[PDB]
Amino acid sequence: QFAKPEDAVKYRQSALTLMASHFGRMTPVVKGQAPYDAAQIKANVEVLKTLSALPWAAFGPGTEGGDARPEIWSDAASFKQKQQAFQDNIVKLSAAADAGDLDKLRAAFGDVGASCKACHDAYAKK
Amino acid sequence: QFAKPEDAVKYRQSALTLMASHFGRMTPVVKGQAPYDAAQIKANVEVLKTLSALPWAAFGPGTEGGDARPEIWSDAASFKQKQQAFQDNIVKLSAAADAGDLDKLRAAFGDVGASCKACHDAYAKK
Ligand code: HEC
Ligand code: HEC
Repeated sequence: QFAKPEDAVKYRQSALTLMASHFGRMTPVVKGQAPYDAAQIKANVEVLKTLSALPWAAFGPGTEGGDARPEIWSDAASFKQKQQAFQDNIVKLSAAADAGDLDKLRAAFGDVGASCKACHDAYAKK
Repeated sequence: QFAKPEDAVKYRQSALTLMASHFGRMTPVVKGQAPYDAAQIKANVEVLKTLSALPWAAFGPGTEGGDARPEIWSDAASFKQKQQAFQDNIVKLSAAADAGDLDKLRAAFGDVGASCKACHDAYAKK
């Protein structure tokens, strides 16, 4: 869907920015600093589910460039592993949000956050 | 969800960039230059449906700034009108995509595109 590889760069940066806002905006709820409204969180996690699927195609074949570390493309199998892990953690977060229990939300949110951190430690520039 | 108003700016720019890629990537299909796969388009329009709801809250009260024209906030009622129009056109595009007919897709895609253009003509900087 990208006329030139730089268009893939701009797309994935935007996808990560959004996806991220939709994860991080729940931090005060998970910590108990903001109230837990099960319906609010269920709706937000549905948006995060959609967004969480979007960056990865724009890091695929022929999208070399941008600021990210080059092992995304030179070790493509290993970037897909970190991706599978993250997308599986998102499914667990959707289940917690759909159940409407804050304890399960806290646990799944931690699971997702650790998988965010893992990929960033390996593949973002230092 | 934004720590400072600049975070709303970065969010809405990203939302518009994505949402836009998901609309514009269908142009070759609408024109007949790429093949029409009803299931492919239905899935893409579901992603566009989600994205199309996201920019507007980040142009709401207290989000003044960025590059956009100031009438977004000084004439907030009139920006919401152009928004209602766009979101209603998106519902028509979802119906066309779910029906799986290229003729209806072409018509609804034109309807959406005109509503994209209208808001940009009024509210983006020149
Ligand atoms: C690997 C499979 C990733 C997963 C899982 C997550 N992120 Fe990530 N992220 C990844 C890369 C390779 C980069 C570098 C992109 C670049 O601009 O060089 C990023 C970057 C981000 C950013 C910054 C984006 C920007 O436009 O500057 C954010 C805000 C971000 N990542 C957040 C984030 C969150 C919250 C995640 C889990 C919910 C997450 N990322 C997962 C790779 C990967
Ligand atoms: C008014 C209710 C809008 C509707 C409907 C659409 N867009 Fe728009 N768009 C709007 C504003 C006020 C701006 C300016 C933002 C800025 O950065 O100053 C934009 C901008 C865009 C952009 C550029 C974003 C960027 O990061 O530079 C794009 C790619 C864009 N708009 C596309 C777009 C599409 C495809 C639309 C219909 C599917 C659409 N916009 C609708 C306001 C409004």
